[PDB]
Amino acid sequence: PHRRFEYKYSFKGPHLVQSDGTVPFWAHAGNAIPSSDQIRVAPSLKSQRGSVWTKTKAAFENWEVEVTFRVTGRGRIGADGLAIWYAENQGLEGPVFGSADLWNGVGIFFDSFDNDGKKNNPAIVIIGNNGQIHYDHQNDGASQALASCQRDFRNKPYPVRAKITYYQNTLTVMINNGFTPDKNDYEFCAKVENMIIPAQGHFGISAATGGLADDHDVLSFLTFQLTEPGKEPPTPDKEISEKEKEKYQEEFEHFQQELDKKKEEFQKGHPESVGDRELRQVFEGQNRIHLEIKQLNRQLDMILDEQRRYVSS
Amino acid sequence: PHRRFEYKYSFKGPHLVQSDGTVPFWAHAGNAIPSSDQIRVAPSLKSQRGSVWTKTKAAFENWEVEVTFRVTGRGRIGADGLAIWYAENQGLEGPVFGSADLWNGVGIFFDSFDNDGKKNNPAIVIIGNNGQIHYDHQNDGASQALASCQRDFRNKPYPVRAKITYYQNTLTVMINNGFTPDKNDYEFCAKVENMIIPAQGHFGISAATGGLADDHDVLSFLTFQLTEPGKEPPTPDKEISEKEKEKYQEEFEHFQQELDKKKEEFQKGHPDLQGQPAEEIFESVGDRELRQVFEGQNRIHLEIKQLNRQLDMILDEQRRYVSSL
Amino acid sequence: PHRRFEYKYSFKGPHLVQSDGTVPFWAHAGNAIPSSDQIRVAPSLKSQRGSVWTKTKAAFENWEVEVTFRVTGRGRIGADGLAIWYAENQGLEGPVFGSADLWNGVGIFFDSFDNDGKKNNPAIVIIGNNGQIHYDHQNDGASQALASCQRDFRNKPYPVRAKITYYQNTLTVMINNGFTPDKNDYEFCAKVENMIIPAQGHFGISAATGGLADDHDVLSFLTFQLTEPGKEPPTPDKEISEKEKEKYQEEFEHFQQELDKKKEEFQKGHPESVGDRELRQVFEGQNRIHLEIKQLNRQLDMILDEQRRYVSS
Amino acid sequence: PHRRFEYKYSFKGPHLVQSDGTVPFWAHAGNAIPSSDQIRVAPSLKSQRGSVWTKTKAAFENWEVEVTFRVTGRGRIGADGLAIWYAENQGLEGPVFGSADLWNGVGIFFDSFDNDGKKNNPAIVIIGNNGQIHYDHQNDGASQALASCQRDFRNKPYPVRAKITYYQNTLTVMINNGFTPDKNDYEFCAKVENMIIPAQGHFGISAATGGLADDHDVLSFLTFQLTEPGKEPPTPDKEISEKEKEKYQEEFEHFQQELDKKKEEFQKGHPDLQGQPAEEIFESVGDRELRQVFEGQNRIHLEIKQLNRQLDMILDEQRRYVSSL
Amino acid sequence: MGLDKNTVHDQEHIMEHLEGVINKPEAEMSPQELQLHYFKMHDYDGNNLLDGLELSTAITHVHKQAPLMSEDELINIIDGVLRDDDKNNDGYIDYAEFAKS
Amino acid sequence: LDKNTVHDQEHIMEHLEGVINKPEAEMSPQELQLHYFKMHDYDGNNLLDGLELSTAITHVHQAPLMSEDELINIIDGVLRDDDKNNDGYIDYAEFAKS
Amino acid sequence: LDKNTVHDQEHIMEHLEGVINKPEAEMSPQELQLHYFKMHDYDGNNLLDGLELSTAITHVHQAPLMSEDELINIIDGVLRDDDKNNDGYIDYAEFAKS
Amino acid sequence: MGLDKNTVHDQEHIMEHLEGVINKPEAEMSPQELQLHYFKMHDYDGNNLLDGLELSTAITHVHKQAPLMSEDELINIIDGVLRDDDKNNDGYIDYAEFAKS
Ligand SMILES: [Ca+2]
Ligand SMILES: [Ca+2]
Ligand SMILES: [Ca+2]
Ligand SMILES: [Ca+2]
Ligand SMILES: [Ca+2]
Ligand SMILES: [Ca+2]
Ligand SMILES: [Ca+2]
Ligand SMILES: [Ca+2]
Ligand SMILES: [Ca+2]
Ligand SMILES: [Ca+2]
Ligand SMILES: [Ca+2]
Ligand SMILES: [Ca+2]
Ligand SMILES: [Ca+2]
Ligand SMILES: [Ca+2]
Ligand SMILES: [Ca+2]
Ligand SMILES: [Ca+2]
Ligand SMILES: [Zn+2]
Ligand SMILES: [Zn+2]
Ligand SMILES: [Zn+2]
Repeated sequence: PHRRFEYKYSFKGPHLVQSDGTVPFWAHAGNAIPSSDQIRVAPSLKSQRGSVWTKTKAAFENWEVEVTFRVTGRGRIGADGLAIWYAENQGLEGPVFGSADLWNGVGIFFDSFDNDGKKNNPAIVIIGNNGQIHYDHQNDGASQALASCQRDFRNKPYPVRAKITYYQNTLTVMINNGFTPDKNDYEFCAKVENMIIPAQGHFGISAATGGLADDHDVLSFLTFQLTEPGKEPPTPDKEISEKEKEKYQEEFEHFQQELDKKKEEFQKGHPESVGDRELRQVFEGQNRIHLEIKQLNRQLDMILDEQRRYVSS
Repeated sequence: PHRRFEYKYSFKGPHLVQSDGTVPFWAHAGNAIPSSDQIRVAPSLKSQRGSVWTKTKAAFENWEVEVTFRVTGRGRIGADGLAIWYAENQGLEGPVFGSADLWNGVGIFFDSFDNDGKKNNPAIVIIGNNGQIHYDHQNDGASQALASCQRDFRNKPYPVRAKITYYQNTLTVMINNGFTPDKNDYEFCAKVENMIIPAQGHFGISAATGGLADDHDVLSFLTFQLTEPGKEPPTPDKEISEKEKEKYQEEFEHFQQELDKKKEEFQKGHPDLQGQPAEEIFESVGDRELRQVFEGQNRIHLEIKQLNRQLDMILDEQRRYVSSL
Repeated sequence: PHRRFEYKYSFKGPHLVQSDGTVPFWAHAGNAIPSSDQIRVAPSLKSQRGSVWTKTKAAFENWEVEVTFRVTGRGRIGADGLAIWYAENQGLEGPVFGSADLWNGVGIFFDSFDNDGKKNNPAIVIIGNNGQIHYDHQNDGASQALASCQRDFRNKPYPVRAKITYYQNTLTVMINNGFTPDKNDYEFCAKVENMIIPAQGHFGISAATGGLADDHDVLSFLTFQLTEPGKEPPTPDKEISEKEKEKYQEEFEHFQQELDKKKEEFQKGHPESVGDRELRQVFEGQNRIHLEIKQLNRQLDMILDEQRRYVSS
Repeated sequence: PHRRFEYKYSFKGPHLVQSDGTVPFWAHAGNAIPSSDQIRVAPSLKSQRGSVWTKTKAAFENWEVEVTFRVTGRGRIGADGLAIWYAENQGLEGPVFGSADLWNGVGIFFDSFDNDGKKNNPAIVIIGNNGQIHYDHQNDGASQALASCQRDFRNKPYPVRAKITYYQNTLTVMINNGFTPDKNDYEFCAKVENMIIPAQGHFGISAATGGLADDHDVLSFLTFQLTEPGKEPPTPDKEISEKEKEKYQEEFEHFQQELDKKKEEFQKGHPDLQGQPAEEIFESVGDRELRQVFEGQNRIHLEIKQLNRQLDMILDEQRRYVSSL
Repeated sequence: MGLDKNTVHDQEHIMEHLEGVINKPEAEMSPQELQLHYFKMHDYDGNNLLDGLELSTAITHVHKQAPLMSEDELINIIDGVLRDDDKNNDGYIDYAEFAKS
Repeated sequence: LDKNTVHDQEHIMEHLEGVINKPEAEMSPQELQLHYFKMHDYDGNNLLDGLELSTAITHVHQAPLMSEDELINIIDGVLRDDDKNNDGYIDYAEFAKS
Repeated sequence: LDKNTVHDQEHIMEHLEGVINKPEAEMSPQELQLHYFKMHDYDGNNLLDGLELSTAITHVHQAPLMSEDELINIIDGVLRDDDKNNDGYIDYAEFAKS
Repeated sequence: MGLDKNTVHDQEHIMEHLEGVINKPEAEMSPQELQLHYFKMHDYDGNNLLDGLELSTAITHVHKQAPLMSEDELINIIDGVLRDDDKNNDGYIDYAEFAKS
C-alpha cells in the first residue's frame, strides 16, 4: 500500500512545543508536561493522569501510526501504563489509563500493573468498544481483550517503538522491544481481523500512574494515511519530464558532501565515556548475534524450500 | 540550644498541597510540580528551572533547617543540581540553580555536574554573596566558595537529609548520606565561621536541570528557631503544677497500646493492602545496566530454540523421504 | 588411555601449605608466596620472579597435567606471565619467566607482554630446548616457537584451566577459556608431533613480573600418568568377587543422603548479592547460548553425515 | 605552625628497601612484603596480617603524619582493612588489623568491611585506648569510636593520602580522596579534641585481610615534628648575611633550565622508553565486569560464523548433487 | 472560631475519619477518648506531637465544594492556638496541652 | 513558501552560525535555498514534511504566534501545489520544481 | 592407615562439629569409618587420593612434622596394598576391602 | 667521614650516575657544577630539597659486594650532617646549605 505523511495528526521533536507553550494541532490536558524533546504524559508522581488528543478530527479509511515512547521506573513494578486511542470524541479525562470510559473507538493499552495477579503483565492489549462496555480495571480487561501479547517495554535502553496499522478491516500491532536504535526493527505482536471503527475520529495518547510511579515519555507520534495501490488515481504528466530530479540529485549530494567536508575541519577550528561505550558495544554485539541467527533462520528456510521443490521431483 | 518549630516556614507530607494546588505559606514558580507527598522542583527534562520560596520574611537570630530531598537520575552523571537559599528577596527565576543571580544572603549548592572538569563533583558548596558577585557556573563557583565538601547524594535507597544550622554567626552543614533509613545519622560536611547574613530573609529551595536529566524531589523542609540557653526567658508557673501532665501521659500511652492492638488484630481480618517494600523500590544503576543485558539474552535464546526445532523437522521428515524411496 | 593420579607431583587446596609453612613434595624459591588456597607465584609488584618445582624427579613415558591458574591485572597490559616446565633439572632462578635459561625439556609459556610489538600477545607458546638455545625474550620466542595459539586468560571471571598432555610423542595443550566454572570444558589450543623429551625430569611452574604488575596465582596442579590400554597388564582376580562394591555403594549413597538431610535442617538450627547474582546469571546465559549453538553444530554435522551416506548409494 | 621533617620515622620511594631487604629505621613483621616502590602490608590472599613499626620511639609534643596508600580489591566488598597507630609498644602481631590488641596510644582504622551490618563502611575510625579496652571487631568498634567519617578509599585512580595531625591535644584526620592527582587537595574527615596520648610512642602502620581479599600498599609515610610559632627559638645570625642564598638560587634555577633542556633534546634522540600512562593503569570495577561480558560475546560470534559457513556448504554442494542427478 | 470543644466532640467526623483502619463504629464513646482519637489521627508524622502544619491541615481539611479559608485567617487561627496553648514554647502541642484547653 | 521568504540572506546567515561560518554575500538563489533546505531537515532524512515547514515558517525570532487556522490553510496551500507524488513529504525535486 | 587410627571417636566428633553435631557414643565401626571417608574428601569427588591422605595423617592437631621420606614411604605402602584398580585413587570399595 | 668534598668531587661517580639520561661525558667540568649535578641527581622527589632519606640512600647506595653500614652509624652520619647544615631547622637541605659546606 501507499503511505502519505500527515502533519495535522502528528507531533515530533526537537521543536515540539511552540513559543506559546503548547504542542501544535494537539490539545493536552491533565498532568501532561510537553517539552521541546518529548511529552511526559504522566510524571513519576503518585496519582497522575495525562492525555494528548488531536484537535481536528481524522477521516481515514486506512491509517498507520508510529509511536516512539519510553516508560521508565525506578522499581521493578510500574503502574498503570500508556494507551493509544483512536476514538470518536476526546474524553481527555477519566480513570481508564488517564482517559474516559465508554469510548467509541479502539484503544491499545500497554498495561504494566497486574491487577488480576496472574503474572501476565506487562502486556499489550487491544480493546474495542462501541461506547456501552466499561473497562474492567480490576483484571486488566482480560474478558474483553481482543488480542494480547506479553512483551516488556519498561526501562529499556532505547526508545520503544510501536507501529499500529489499520488496513482493510484489520488492526496490526507491531512492537520494537527497544533493544536497538534501528527505526525499522519491528517485531510482530498482535493482530485482529474484521475490526470496525468509525471513519470520523480523533487520535490521542494518554498515560496514568497508580501507587507506584513511572515516567511515560512520548518522543514522537507520526500518523500515516494508507491507501490501496489500485484505488489511488495515477494522475500522470506531473513529474515534469523526470529530468530535473536526475539533474539536481547529484548536485545536492555533492553540496551536502562538501558541507560535511567543511564541518569536518571547522569542528576543530575553535574548540562517549568508558562503561557507557562498553554497554553500547555489548548491546551492538547482542544485536549482531540476533541478526546472524535470523539470517541463519532465513537460510535454513530457503534450504527447506529448495528441498521441498526437489522432493517434489 | 533551644529549638522552636516554625510552621510558617515549613512544608511536609502527606498533605503538602491544598485543594487549590498551592503549597501553604510558600510560593512556587518555574517548573515545580507540587504533589501531596513531595515537591518535584525540577523534573527529569532538559532545561528545567523551579523554585519554592517563602511568602513571608523570617527574622531569626539563630536557626536550623532540615531538608529531605532525592536527586534521582538514570545515568551516572547528573545535571544541574539543587540549592537552598536564605536570601533577602525572592529568587523565583534565574540562571543560578533555578534562582536569580546576585543574591543578598547565603546559598548552599548541591552540585551534580563538574563543569570545571576537576572531578570534584558532586559537591556541597556554601556561597555567601553580599549582592555584587556573580556565580561562576563554568567553574562551579570554586573561586568564591566559602567551604566545600565532597559527598554523593544521587540515587540513594533512602532520602538524603541535610541540616543547615546558623548559630553564633557560624553556618554548619551536616549531610545524612541516605544509606541508612535512620533520621538521626547526620555526618559533618562543612562549616563557615564569622558568617554574616541579613537579619530578615526568605527561605527557599530551587532546582535546575541542564543537558543531562535528574528528578529533584523535596519531601520536607523543616525550619526551627534556635535560641541560646541563657537568653531564653523561662517564664515559670505555667505548667499548672505538672500533675495533670503525668496523669495524662500514661492515659495517652494506654490509648496508643489499645489502638496498636486494634490495628494489629484488624490488619489481618480482611487483608487487602498490597504494600510496597523498599527492596522493590531500590535498584543500583550499574546493576540495572546489567539486568537489561540479561533481558537481551532472553530474546536470543528463543531465536535459537525455534531454529533448533526447525532443524529437528529436517532430521525427521527427510528420513520419511529416505525410507519411502 | 588409562590415567593414574600422582600425589608426589601434585599440589591442591585447601590444605596446600602444611604446618611448617611449605607446600609438600614441592620446592619453591624466589618471590613465591604459598598459602592455603593457592600459590601466588609472583605478586603484583615490580620485578618479581617465582617458581615452584618438584623435589623428586618424575619418570613417566606418557603423562598429563591439569593446571588451574589466574593472572589478574589492574591494567589492560600485563607482564611477563606464567610458565609450565617439564625439565631435567630445577633451575629455580633465571630471566626466562622466572626460571633459568638453557633448560633441557619442554616449556609452555603464557606470554602476556608483546615485546615484539606485533599485537600477538597474549599467547600460549610451546618451546622445546635441548639446552643449547637461548630464549629470545625480545620477540616472545617467535623464531623457536613450535606452536602457538592466541587466547586471552587475564581477568577472566573464573580460573583458567590448562590441560597439557604428552601421549605417544605428541604434546597437546588444551585451554579452558575461563568463562565457565565447569571442570571439563576444554577447548583445543595447540599440538606438536614427534616431540622428544627426557624420561627423567622435574615438573615445575613459574611466573615473572615486568614493568607492569600482575598477580599470577596457581590454584591446583594435578599430574596424571597416562598408560596405553594395551600395554597395561590386567592382573585379574583382584576385585574380590565384585559384590562388596555393589553391596556397599547404595549404603554409602543412603548415608550421605541422610547426612545431607541432617545438614539441611541443622544449618538453620542456630544461625549472594544483587549485581553479582545478575553477573552470574549473565554468564550462565552466555554459556547456555554457547552450548545450544554447539549442539546445533553437532546436529548439522550429523545431518551432513546422513546426507552423505544417503547420496553415496 | 613550624614543620620539621624527621627522617628517622619515614620511608618513601623509589629506594624504600636496602640491598638486604629491610626498610631503614623500620621493623616489618607478618606478611608485609617491602619492595622498592611500596610496602605491601597485606597482599590479596586469605587471612593475611602485616605491620611495619618504627624501631625507635618518638618524643614529639605535636606532630603530623602523611600516609600515601592504595587499597585495591577485585570486588565491591573488601576486607579487612588498614590501620595507622601511634602506640607505646611495638605490637607487630595480633588480631586487630594485623596488630596486637590492648594498645596504649591512638589508632586510626580504615575499615573496609561492615561487620556491624549498618552500611556505615568504608570508614575512618579514630580509637584511643589507654590499654584496658578490647577492640570490638564484630561491631566495627562503633561503641568505643572517638570519631568517624564515612569515606571510600578503595580502587581509586590515584593513591589516597591521609594527614593525621596532633596539635594542642587535638587530633585531626584529613583524607585526600585520590580522585585528583594533586598532592595538596586534602578534605576534612574527623577531629577529636582534648585527646591524650603517651609522650613517647612508636609510629606504625598495619593491614589485615579477612574472608575477602584486598592489596594494601603503602607508598610513603612522612613524619613531621610540629612546633608552635611562639615556642620555637629563632637562633638568629646563622644565615651568613643571606647574600649567598640569593647568589646561588638563580644559579640553581639556571641549572634546572639547562638540565630540562638537555633532557628534552635527548629524550627524543633515541626514543626507547615505552612509558605507562595512568589511563592504561586505571579501570572501574563495574566497567571491568562489563568488558568480560563483551568478551563472552566475541567467542559466541565465532561459533555462529563457522556454523554459518557450514550451512553455506549444504547450500552449494547439494546443488551439485541436484543438477547432476 | 478555633479549636472549639464541639469541633473535637463531633462523633460523626471522628467515626468517618477512623473508617478503613478502625471499623468498629460505636455511638457511646465518652467525650474524653474521642479527643484522644482526634489527637492520634491528626498526627501524621507519628511523633505524638501536633505542630502548626498538622493543625492547619486539620482546620482547612477536605470532606465530601466548601470555600477555602484565607491564608491570613489560617495564620491568625494557628498563631492564636499556639500563643495560648504551647506553654513550653516548643512549637509542638503535647496531648497534655491539648487536654488543658 | 514565497520566493522572498527563502531568497533573503541574513536569515540563513544568522541560522548556520555556530558550526559553519563562511561570510560570503554573493550567494546564488540556488545556494541559499540549498542551505535553507539542508538545515530545516531536523530528522536528518533529507526530506521536508508538514511539521518541519510549520516550525520553519513560525520560528522563535515579539511577534504574536499565528492562528492555527491560518497556519493550517497556508501549509495546505503549500503542500497542494508543491507535492507531486502525494507522499506527504516535500523533496528538493518538488521544492526546486516550484 | 592402621585400624586404631580410624577407629577413634573423638577425632571425628571434634571434626564434624560446626555444621552437624549429633553426639552418639555408640557408633558402629562402619559408621565412624564412613564419616572419616566423607569428611576427608575435600574435592567432593567421593574419592580419596594421595594428597587427601597425606593431609589426613599429618593434620594440624606441638609435634614436629613427619619426615618427607617417611611420609612418602608410608603413603606408598598404603597405596600399594589398598588400591586394586591402580587408578591412583582410593575408593570406599578399596577402603572397606582393606 | 661524612659529606666530604672528595665524595662529591668524584667526577667518575657523577658521570656513571648521569648515564642513560645525560649522555654527554666530558672530563673538564669545574668542581662547581658537579656538586650541583650531585644535588639534582640525589633529589628523587623533585622538590629541590635533600632530606635525610635521600642522603641515607646516597650514603648507603649500590654500585657494581660491599658491606652495608650499620644503622647506628648511618644515624650518626645523617644526624651529624643535619646538626651542622640545616640552619633553618626544616629537616630539608637547600642547595645554599649544601654549598655552604
Ligand atoms: Ca493494569
Ligand atoms: Ca493481567
Ligand atoms: Ca556545576
Ligand atoms: Ca567542580
Ligand atoms: Ca613477552
Ligand atoms: Ca609477540
Ligand atoms: Ca570491620
Ligand atoms: Ca561498621
Ligand atoms: Ca506531628
Ligand atoms: Ca508544647
Ligand atoms: Ca524531515
Ligand atoms: Ca513528495
Ligand atoms: Ca578426593
Ligand atoms: Ca582405586
Ligand atoms: Ca627531596
Ligand atoms: Ca634547610
Ligand atoms: Zn475530617
Ligand atoms: Zn529562522
Ligand atoms: Zn652512585
